[PDB]
Amino acid sequence: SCANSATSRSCWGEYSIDTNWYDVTPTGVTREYWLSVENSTITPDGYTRSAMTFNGTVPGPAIIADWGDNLIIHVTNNLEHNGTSIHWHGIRQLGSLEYDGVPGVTQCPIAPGDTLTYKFQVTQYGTTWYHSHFSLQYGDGLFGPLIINGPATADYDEDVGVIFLQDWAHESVFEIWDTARLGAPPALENTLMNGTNTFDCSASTDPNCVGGGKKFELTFVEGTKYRLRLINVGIDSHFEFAIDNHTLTVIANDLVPIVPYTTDTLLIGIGQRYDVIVEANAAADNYWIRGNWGTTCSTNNEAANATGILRYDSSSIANPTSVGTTPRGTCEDEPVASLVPHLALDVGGYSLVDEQVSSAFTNYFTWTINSSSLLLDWSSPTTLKIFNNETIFPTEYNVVALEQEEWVVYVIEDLTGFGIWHPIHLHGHDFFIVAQETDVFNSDESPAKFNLVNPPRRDVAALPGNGYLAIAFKLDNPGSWLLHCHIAWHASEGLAMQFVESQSSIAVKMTDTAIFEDTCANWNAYTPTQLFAEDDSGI
Ligand SMILES: *[C@@H]1O[C@H](CO)[C@@H](O[C@@H]2O[C@H](CO)[C@@H](O[C@@H]3O[C@H](CO[C@H]4O[C@H](CO[C@H]5O[C@H](CO)[C@@H](O)[C@H](O)[C@@H]5O[C@H]5O[C@H](CO)[C@@H](O)[C@H](O)[C@@H]5O)[C@@H](O)[C@H](O)[C@@H]4O)[C@@H](O)[C@H](O)[C@@H]3O)[C@H](O)[C@H]2NC(C)=O)[C@H](O)[C@H]1NC(C)=O
Ligand SMILES: *[C@@H]1O[C@H](CO)[C@@H](O[C@@H]2O[C@H](CO)[C@@H](O[C@@H]3O[C@H](CO)[C@@H](O)[C@H](O)[C@@H]3O)[C@H](O)[C@H]2NC(C)=O)[C@H](O)[C@H]1NC(C)=O
Ligand SMILES: *[C@@H]1O[C@H](CO)[C@@H](O)[C@H](O)[C@H]1NC(C)=O
Ligand SMILES: *[C@@H]1O[C@H](CO)[C@@H](O)[C@H](O)[C@H]1NC(C)=O
Ligand SMILES: *[C@@H]1O[C@H](CO)[C@@H](O)[C@H](O)[C@H]1NC(C)=O
Ligand SMILES: *[C@@H]1O[C@H](CO)[C@@H](O)[C@H](O)[C@H]1NC(C)=O
Ligand SMILES: *[C@@H]1O[C@H](CO)[C@@H](O)[C@H](O)[C@H]1NC(C)=O
Ligand SMILES: *[C@H]1O[C@H](CO)[C@@H](O)[C@H](O)[C@@H]1O
Ligand SMILES: [Cu+2]
Ligand SMILES: [Cu+2]
Ligand SMILES: [Cu+2]
Repeated sequence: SCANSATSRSCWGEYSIDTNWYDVTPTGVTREYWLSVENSTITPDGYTRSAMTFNGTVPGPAIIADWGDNLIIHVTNNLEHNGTSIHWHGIRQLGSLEYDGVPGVTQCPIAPGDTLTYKFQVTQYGTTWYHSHFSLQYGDGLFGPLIINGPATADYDEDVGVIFLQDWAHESVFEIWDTARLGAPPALENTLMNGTNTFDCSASTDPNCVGGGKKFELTFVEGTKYRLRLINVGIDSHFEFAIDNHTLTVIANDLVPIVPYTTDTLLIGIGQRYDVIVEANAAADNYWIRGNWGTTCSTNNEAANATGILRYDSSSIANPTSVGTTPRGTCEDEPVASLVPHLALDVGGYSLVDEQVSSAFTNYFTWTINSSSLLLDWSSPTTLKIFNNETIFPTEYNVVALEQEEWVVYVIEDLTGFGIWHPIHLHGHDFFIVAQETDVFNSDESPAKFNLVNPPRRDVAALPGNGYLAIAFKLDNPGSWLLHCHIAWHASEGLAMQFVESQSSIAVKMTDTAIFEDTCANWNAYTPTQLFAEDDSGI
């Protein structure tokens, strides 16, 4: 045993960075939270607008726990005109499928005025976030940080916490979805760094453009090592995070600690997390913090202003004049060779499932996976179907059945022709990136080039534009697991499928069945007279 400290971050008592957290979990304590999903008004960047929030702030409240703790999170929907459903990003939910928070898959939506208590253990440590998985709501601010303390692969002195990177509209995403769904994501009006940015309201006629937005600011004390927890939570944003004249030591990706590597800039797709350690070893000055919005990935009206300020002297009010590192300027992820899990694991014998992304136009632009666009019924989520002993699901549920070759390699191909790098998120599992390739998948040749020996391992990874992503995971978590592009427009357009894994091995407590039933009962009481019907894929 050793205690975690600034000079022994690898330690976690009897556990450590070498503990297999897929197999072993510390005993912790029960932590209880009450969250209210609210319809709010905020001014994050000098522009006043509506938001959908947890507890009236963007980001929502931090949920901070220790590895092994049991979370009880009472979520009350205080919106009037939407259901909601809260997902705990990257959280494995082993034995707690029904609290994954995917409406249409693991639950019915929480109706206005209802409460759903999510219960789960955190059997993972690091940086993640929680967010609505109900339509585009997280675009309107319905997300917050979820930090699980545990060991780390490099030493550091202070944890500064999360820095959210996002696009930010000056109106509700729900006002622009009808335009967006014609096929083209709109250029949004601004970006936020940890919930703030400047915006020039000086020439504006819009009463809501009140001005006074401020750059995100981060203060460093010289010689101190800081852990920063980077999350891209935009609707349709790509970042290449950098701090001028500072080196990032990358120590985790998503909820998987990695062998540390140094980089000047850090490519981050939507829903991806990185933990980096930054040593405040520069000349004391103000330095630009650069989101480096990927303009080739998607449009924004104020791409150049996706920045913040690092100060070594907090009393400085000067803008930085530092010179940035030339960004790679791509929509890629970090290179696979750089992302080596500290806890080394290999992909065993597998069955290969191949799926192909294309697009179509029905009522509006849709993405398809083997010709089918995901469209879920919020009143008949996949788990309800499973509880009713159904093994054949609607075509548009895009179900792939997995049954145990205890591993699956899932290859998703971009046949769309658009060359977009789609951040693909898999629920219920960390996956192994056996291939992430900019080329055409050849079912006879490509598999022999898969890396099965400790490849990158995480829960969000890019489908390369016009290429393929081959992700492996073990049949170790019975349930119904959504996989989707995390570009909110694309998710809403049906770029998604789901794995019904080991169906007959799913076990739910009567307590949790009653709860699920009750949520669906309340949802069904709501829908007859709702102001708004489902008008997207449901996820
Ligand atoms: C980007 O922007 C975000 C702001 O949006 C910034 O987030 C900040 O991130 C930092 C670092 O990650 C956080 O600092 C840490 O905060 C920890 C918690 O601090 C607070 O809560 C403590 C616990 O309070 C509960 O427990 C005690 C018993 O121990 C009770 O007395 C108390 O009533 C609470 O009980 C309730 O909750 C527990 C579950 O949590 C239940 O089980 C109970 O039944 C009950 O319902 C409290 O003692 C303390 O005084 C604080 O209120 C702290 O442990 C840690 O050491 C550190 O301070 C910030 O909290 C976070 N700020 C926000 C607003 O989220 C972020 O830093 C920024 N990034 C950058 C780079 O600037
Ligand atoms: C959840 O709640 C939001 C309200 O916060 C609903 O948003 C509304 O969505 C409708 C249907 O897309 C929007 O109507 C469209 O608006 C634009 C407005 O300029 C117009 O071009 C279109 O022809 C159409 O009328 C409406 O703007 C929007 N309302 C707000 C306040 O944003 C959303 O539908 C709800 N979804 C669910 C599933 O309950
Ligand atoms: C969030 O807001 C709700 C409703 O006011 C309140 O009951 C709950 O205690 C709040 N939770 C936090 C974490 O502030
Ligand atoms: C949020 O409140 C606004 C303003 O009252 C209203 O237009 C909107 O429908 C509400 N949205 C939801 C999802 O309840
Ligand atoms: C945005 O950046 C441009 C330079 O890229 C700068 O000239 C302009 O004043 C900035 N706007 C805001 C609101 O900070
Ligand atoms: C999807 O279609 C491709 C091309 O026809 C086929 O090879 C693949 O097996 C299909 N996948 C599934 C799960 O049906
Ligand atoms: C589903 O099958 C199980 C196992 O045979 C049975 O116990 C249960 O009653 C069935 N569920 C429904 C909804 O009929
Ligand atoms: C991560 O590591 C790989 C392999 O060394 C490099 O190629 C990459 O540039 C980054 O440093
Ligand atoms: Cu997510
Ligand atoms: Cu996409
Ligand atoms: Cu998801």
